[PDB]
Amino acid sequence: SMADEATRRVVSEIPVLKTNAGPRDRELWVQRLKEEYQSLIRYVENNKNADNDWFRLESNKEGTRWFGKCWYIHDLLKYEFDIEFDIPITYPTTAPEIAVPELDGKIAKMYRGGKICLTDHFKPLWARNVPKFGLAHLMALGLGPWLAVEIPDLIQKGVIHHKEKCN
Repeated sequence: SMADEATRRVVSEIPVLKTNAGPRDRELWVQRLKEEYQSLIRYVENNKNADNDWFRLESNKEGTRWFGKCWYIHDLLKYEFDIEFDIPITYPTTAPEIAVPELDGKIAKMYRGGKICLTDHFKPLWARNVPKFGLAHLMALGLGPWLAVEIPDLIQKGVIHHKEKCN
């Protein structure tokens, strides 16, 4: 299927996660966080080697609240947006809800608080793969493709400003 090959191409060099543990699961959550951070840092290294280093993430010490930035390049202009999410108690079955709060009110494919609305195919894809997908997969399969639709539309409408010009 086209959907399966599209997912395969996006995820193939992202480390797979193993531990089926959420934020209240103590030593098992510590283990899941080691997996999450190793998957994220490999995805960032892969992105840098593809001239597509497009986000940073950090967490609180408990790994239950995540925050950082994403970047989007369009017509030689770079846009930067703050991102955040909490880890659901039923993670990794339940995918976190990434928010881009500065864009709240500007995007139809968004809920209150700037929580992005992914197409209806995302949740079933996540559900099919539990507990193998983690935060790197959420970024690569979820936020990344959403930015590639919604940011060009805001630029076309003329209602966001770039952070810097490209080189």
